[PDB]
Amino acid sequence: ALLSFERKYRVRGGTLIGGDLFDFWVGPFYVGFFGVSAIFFIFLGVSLIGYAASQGPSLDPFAISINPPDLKYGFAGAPLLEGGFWQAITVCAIGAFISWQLREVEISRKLGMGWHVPIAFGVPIFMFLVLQVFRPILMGGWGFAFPYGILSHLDWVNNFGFQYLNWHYNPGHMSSVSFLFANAMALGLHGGLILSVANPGDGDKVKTAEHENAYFRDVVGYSIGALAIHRLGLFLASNIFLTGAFGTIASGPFWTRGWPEWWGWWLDIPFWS
Amino acid sequence: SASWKLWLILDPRRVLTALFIYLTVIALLIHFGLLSTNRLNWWEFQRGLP
Amino acid sequence: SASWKLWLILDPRRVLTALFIYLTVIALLIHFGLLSTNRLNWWEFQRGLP
Amino acid sequence: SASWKLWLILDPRRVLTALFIYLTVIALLIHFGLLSTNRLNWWEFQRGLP
Amino acid sequence: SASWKLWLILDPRRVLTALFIYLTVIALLIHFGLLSTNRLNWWEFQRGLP
Amino acid sequence: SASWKLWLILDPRRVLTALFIYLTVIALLIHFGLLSTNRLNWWEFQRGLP
Amino acid sequence: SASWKLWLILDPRRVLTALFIYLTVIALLIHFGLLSTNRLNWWEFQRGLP
Amino acid sequence: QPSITDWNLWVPLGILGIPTIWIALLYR
Amino acid sequence: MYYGALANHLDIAQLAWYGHWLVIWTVVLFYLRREDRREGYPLVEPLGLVKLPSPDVQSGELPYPKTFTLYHGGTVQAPNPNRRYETRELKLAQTDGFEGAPLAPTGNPMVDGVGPASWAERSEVVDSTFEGKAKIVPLRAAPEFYIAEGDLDPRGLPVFGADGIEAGTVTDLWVDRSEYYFRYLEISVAGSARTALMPLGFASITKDGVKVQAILASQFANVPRLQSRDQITLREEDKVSAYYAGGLLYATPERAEPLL
Amino acid sequence: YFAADGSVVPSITDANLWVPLGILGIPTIWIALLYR
Amino acid sequence: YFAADGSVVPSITDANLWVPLGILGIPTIWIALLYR
Amino acid sequence: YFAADGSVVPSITDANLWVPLGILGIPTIWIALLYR
Amino acid sequence: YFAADGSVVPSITDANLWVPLGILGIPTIWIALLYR
Amino acid sequence: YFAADGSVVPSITDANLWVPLGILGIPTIWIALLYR
Amino acid sequence: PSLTGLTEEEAKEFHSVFVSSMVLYLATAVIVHYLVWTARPWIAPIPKGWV
Amino acid sequence: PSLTGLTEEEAKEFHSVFVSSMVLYLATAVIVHYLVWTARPWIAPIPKGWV
Amino acid sequence: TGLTEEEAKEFHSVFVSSMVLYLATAVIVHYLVWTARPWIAPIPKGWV
Amino acid sequence: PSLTGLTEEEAKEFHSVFVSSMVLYLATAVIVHYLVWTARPWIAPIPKGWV
Amino acid sequence: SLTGLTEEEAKEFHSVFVSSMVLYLATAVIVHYLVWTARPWIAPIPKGWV
Amino acid sequence: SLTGLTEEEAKEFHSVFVSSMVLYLATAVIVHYLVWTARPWIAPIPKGWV
Ligand code: BCB
Ligand SMILES: C/C=C1/c2cc3[nH]c4c(c3C)C(=O)[C@H](C(=O)OC)c4c3nc(cc4[nH]c(cc(n2)[C@@H]1C)c(C(C)=O)c4C)[C@@H](C)[C@@H]3CCC(=O)OC/C=C(\C)CCC[C@H](C)CCC[C@H](C)CCCC(C)C
Ligand SMILES: [Fe+3]
Repeated sequence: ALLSFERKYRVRGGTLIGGDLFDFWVGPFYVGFFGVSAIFFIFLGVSLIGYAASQGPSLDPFAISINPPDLKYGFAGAPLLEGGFWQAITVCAIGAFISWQLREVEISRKLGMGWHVPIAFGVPIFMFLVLQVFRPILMGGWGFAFPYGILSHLDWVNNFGFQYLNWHYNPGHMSSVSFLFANAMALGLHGGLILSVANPGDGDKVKTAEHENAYFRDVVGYSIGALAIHRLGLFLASNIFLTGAFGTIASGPFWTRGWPEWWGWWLDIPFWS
Repeated sequence: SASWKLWLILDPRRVLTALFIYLTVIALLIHFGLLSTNRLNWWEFQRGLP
Repeated sequence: SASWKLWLILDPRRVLTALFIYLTVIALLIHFGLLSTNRLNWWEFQRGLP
Repeated sequence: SASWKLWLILDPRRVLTALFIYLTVIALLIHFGLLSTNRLNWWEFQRGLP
Repeated sequence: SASWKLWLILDPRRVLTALFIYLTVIALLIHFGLLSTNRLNWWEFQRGLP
Repeated sequence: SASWKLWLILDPRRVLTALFIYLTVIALLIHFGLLSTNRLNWWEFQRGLP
Repeated sequence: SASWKLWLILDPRRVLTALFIYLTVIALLIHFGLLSTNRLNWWEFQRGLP
Repeated sequence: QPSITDWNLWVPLGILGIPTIWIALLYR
Repeated sequence: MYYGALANHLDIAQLAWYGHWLVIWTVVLFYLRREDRREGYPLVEPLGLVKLPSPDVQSGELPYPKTFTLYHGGTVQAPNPNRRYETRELKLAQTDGFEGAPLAPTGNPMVDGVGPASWAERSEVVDSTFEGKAKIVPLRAAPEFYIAEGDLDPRGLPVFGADGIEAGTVTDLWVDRSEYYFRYLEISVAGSARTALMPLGFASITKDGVKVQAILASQFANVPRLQSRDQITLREEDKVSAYYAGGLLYATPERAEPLL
Repeated sequence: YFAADGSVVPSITDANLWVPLGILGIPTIWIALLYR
Repeated sequence: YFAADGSVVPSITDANLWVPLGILGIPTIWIALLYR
Repeated sequence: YFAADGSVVPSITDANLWVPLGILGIPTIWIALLYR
Repeated sequence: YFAADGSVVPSITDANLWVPLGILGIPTIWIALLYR
Repeated sequence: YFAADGSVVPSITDANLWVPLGILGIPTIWIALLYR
Repeated sequence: PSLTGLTEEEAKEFHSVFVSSMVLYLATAVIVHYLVWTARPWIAPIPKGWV
Repeated sequence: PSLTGLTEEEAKEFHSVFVSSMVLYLATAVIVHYLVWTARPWIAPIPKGWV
Repeated sequence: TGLTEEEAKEFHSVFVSSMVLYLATAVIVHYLVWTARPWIAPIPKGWV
Repeated sequence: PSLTGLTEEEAKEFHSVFVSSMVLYLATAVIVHYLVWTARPWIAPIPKGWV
Repeated sequence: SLTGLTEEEAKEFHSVFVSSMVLYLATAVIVHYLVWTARPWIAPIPKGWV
Repeated sequence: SLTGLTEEEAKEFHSVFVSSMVLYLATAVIVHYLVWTARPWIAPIPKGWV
């Protein structure tokens, strides 16, 4: 039940709230107060999803859709079958995400680690909040948020994009996509480099950090470095959502036209017509 | 009977935490589910009837 | 009853703060749920009946 | 009989917690699936019957 | 004959867990697949007949 | 024969696991492939006949 | 001949696993490519005939 | 006219009232 | 009538979907998780209820060991049979009888090396360059390395502890000669004839001085000692870093307590 | 049970009432006895 | 079975009722005997 | 089999019933015999 | 085979049945012999 | 071969049959003869 | 030795106070619910067409 | 040496309190379900055209 | 801390008793539910 | 030491109980399939136009 | 050995493995005959087929 | 040996590997003949073909 090196690290303390009340492990999982709240929200939200799906038109796993209220309801609580279940599950999801992040804070305090992982987890939480809370607040109702369903939230993404006639021309989207592609490519490069150094071939020697620097200085003329590649990976992954949020929040509240026309700021400069 | 020996291995703290979570979630689930119906909602004015 | 021995393993202070947070959340849930009905809303003018 | 020797290698608590979670999931699946039907839903007013 | 030696190699604990998971998966596949048909669905009112 | 020497290099546990997975995959492939035809489906009401 | 010496070198485990995967992929390709045709499909009712 | 003799009032009274009794009669 | 059809309701994409899932889950469960089990496995149950397989046999969840052939010398295996057992007699006592219950230090956890102050049983060898020289060395022993022009030189700066009390003076920087990266500050600690290394990550450095939230000033005296003056072993690096990390949770009792 | 005008008058004699009671009462009894 | 008007009257004699009972009753028996 | 009305009357003599029984019964025998 | 009315009557004498049996039987025999 | 009504009657004497056999049989021989 | 530090005298004191306070809180909740019922009897009788 | 830290006597005391609490909780659940049934009999009898 | 033979026998006895009691009450409950809803309907008229 | 940690005696006892349980599960499956056939004879005879 | 089996364990496992594989394939042959009796899946060459 | 065996186990493995491969290819030949009897898959040159 313990890793062979684990026992010396399982010490008390580091909790944000609860102290010794919930400071314990269940199998490998650390629990804590926010582990308790995470299990509460997870069980409640998944059970509400289950019951609400049972009352929808299809029970095919990919066709299940729990949708927010109509726009007319504004911010009011909706009848459960007409958006109220979506509201409850949204609240449960937010509680679960925040509980998970805070439990990560407690775990990293216990291990003497930097808080980089819960802080990084803050970014997708913030994007979820932009999609489901902040932009709906600016647009004037919970009905602007995305529904819960494997394929139905894709329908929402699709129609949201085409509400601005081509979402590809959104500059925030262009930045976000560039970071997504750069991050996937950089992860491929980094995993490949570490594996190549540790696994040269048949009976060949594990190489060194100088070999890591030499490989990329040969191939592209630059090597960012061992610590710096992890910094860069975190930077690119975070900037996917950090720069996407600007395009998302702007679409509607700050821009009602097609996104291609936004580039009129450049195209229509009077100097070059 | 030796049923009490269960508490020599099962840690009342973790058991009580789990049962508290479990029962509260199930109670909330059942109340929500009933309030979502027409036939068994006890808060709202009755609907689903002619 | 040996029930008081529970407090030798549960730390009353932490139990009380967790219970306070839970009960606050439940009370808010119930108040809001009632205010989301026509029949039992006590803030708004009576809606949902002729 | 020697079946009791299973508990010398299988960790009774693992079986108990696994069964608890597993049977909870199965019971929820059955209850929700039944409520999804017209013929066997026992909460709402009867549907699918002329 | 000497088939019992399999449990000196194959780890009864892992085999029991794997069989539990596997048979659960197969049973769920069959039950839900049959429920997805008209002819062999035993929950809902009979579909697909004149 | 010397065929038994295979188990001195092939790790019977991993062979048995991979064979379990392989045969299960083939069986699911065939059963659900046949259920995906009109002619050899044995669950649903017969389709594809005048 | 010196053919057997190949197995002093070529890692029979890797060869057997890669060959098993290769032949399985080819067999799947052939069976399901044949089923993709009207003429050599043996599962479904005959299609594509005058 | 909601009164003490409304039958359905026993339902909230039963859920609130019964445990309050044995809570005071078991743990105390 | 249609390309891609295999029956009335069987098509190629439908089968390829399940084939893709098979590829994904075979790679994950059959290969990747086995790779994940090359450290810390087999698992141990100090307070277990049942008998597990012996730690010295290939018990089924264990991958077959791979051999890393080191650049400068011998070989290591993964899983490593030599790192399988940990023997240090940790100064920790159970707060409760079960394994899921946290342990409590029996006194001075930072010195003992438990919790966030735990260090791993790394090899007691000096990490080296690919040319065979010691990788991490003070600038006094590596005159060919220097601070880049116009960057803050921290030698001569006062070092203050977490309590704002002055703890020492920076005497040297330790540079990683393979990576060209500064990794340690050497500090002459006030009140003794003794130097303490500190990872550069625990230092907030300004032109006025360097500040260390991790430990109190008085605790700089108990930093683990290097056996050699101008080189450091891997285990020594672990011990020195873990001392300040343990201070993050143990420097004062308040740091181990919750907000509410 | 149904009244004369089709109206519901619940009682202990409703057969369906013994589905919940049976599900709730029966374990409650043998939980009280088995682990005593 | 079906009543004189086509309405269903559930009973212990219903043939299909012995599918669930059989699935539940049979293991319950041999779990009890084989193991303790 | 089919009755005079044509409705299916399930029976133990149904030929197709021995496809599942055969698939289930046959291994059950030799599993019970090869390994015992 | 095709009955005189033109309906299918399966039998052990159908030629095509020996395509699968042959595919399943032939290896089964030599697998039984080669590795014994 | 082709029959009177144009129906196909497969046989060992079909010429095209020896395209696959040729592709299969020929390597099988010079493998068995030359790589054992 | 107790993980909370209570001394079986503090524990008995807290248990008395806590059980009394829980019963008191439930009682005032009961009274408040009765007052609310006199304002809004929230469990309506079975409506005519209800089954 | 117990895994839970409880002695034998504390295990027995906890067992008695736990079983009493569980039984009382389930018994008040049974009573409450009966009262609710008198308010709303939730399992309707087999309707007219139900097969 | 490992389980003893006596403890193993006691747990096994109670576990088997609990499982059998659970399955038996499930059997009775399914009979009652059948009396409320006979869920496996007879073969319909046109069913083949 | 065996790979599983069982002894030879434990291996024999587990093997006997495992085979008995497996055979009992398969046998009750056979009986249950017959009963389900009496409810739903799931393999229909070759239909009229089938080839 | 590389797998940690002895020689006699390898021989006994090989014997039982081959017997089990042969019995599985033989029952597959019998089952395929029974299924053919139910559904003769390889139809004769139809009228226009060339 | 550069890859594990004992220079005679390699001869044995080569012998069995070649025997297995030849048996597999030969039964494939026979099976292809049987399939041809069922479906003569290389049709003669059609009338207008060039
Ligand atoms: C026709 C419409 C289109 C469209 C509509 C669109 C919209 C409206 C938006 C984007 C956005 C985005 N698009 Mg774009 N899209 C992108 C890629 C992207 C992303 C880079 C970016 C951010 C995604 C995001 O915010 O997820 C959000 C993901 C979140 C919030 C994850 C939350 C996770 C949570 C915190 C944790 C959840 C945990 C689980 C519940 C737990 C699971 C438990 C386990 C155990 C089972 C590409 C590469 C392309 C291409 C190839 O053309 C494209 C085309 C389109 N997009 C179409 C043109 N897309 C967003 C953006 O930033 O735009 C500027 C955005 O708003
Ligand atoms: C820019 C940085 C990014 C980033 C970063 C990081 N990501 C992290 C971490 C960091 C740093 C962690 O530390 C944390 C973790 O532990 O990792 C292992 C985590 C995790 N990232 C997950 C999912 C994930 N990351 C996505 C995106 C990015 N991640 C981007 C790219 C996406 C996308 C894009 O779809 C997904 C789906 C989980 C696997 C895990 C959270 C577990 C959780 O929260 O537990 C608590 C909650 C649950 C286990 C379930 C809660 C279920 C609710 C109650 C009911 C469902 C509600 C829901 C709204 C329904 C949706 C329906 C759907 C069809 C529409
Ligand atoms: Fe890395």
